[PDB]
Amino acid sequence: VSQLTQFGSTLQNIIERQDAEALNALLQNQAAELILTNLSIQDKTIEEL
Amino acid sequence: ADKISQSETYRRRRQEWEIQRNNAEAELKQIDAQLKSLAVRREAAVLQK
Repeated sequence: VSQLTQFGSTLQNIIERQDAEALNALLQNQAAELILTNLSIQDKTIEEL
Repeated sequence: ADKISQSETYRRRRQEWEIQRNNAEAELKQIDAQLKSLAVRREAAVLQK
């Protein structure tokens, strides 16, 4: 049983880590998508000048 | 001589109407480009939205 509890603690640590890394990859793909509109805004500011 | 001086007066007045008409035309022409710039600035504001 104590061996099982040790596998259960390793399993909880794995679950927490993998979920945080899926959030880390989500925020990067989301900022990669957010950058394009800023580029378009800067380009149209040039046409304004 | 007074008839001649009247004639030169009417001519000088007409030249001053060239100064005024050209000034008005230039201000009218610059307003259209101001509108073009504001049209850009608004396209960039829709894009910010």
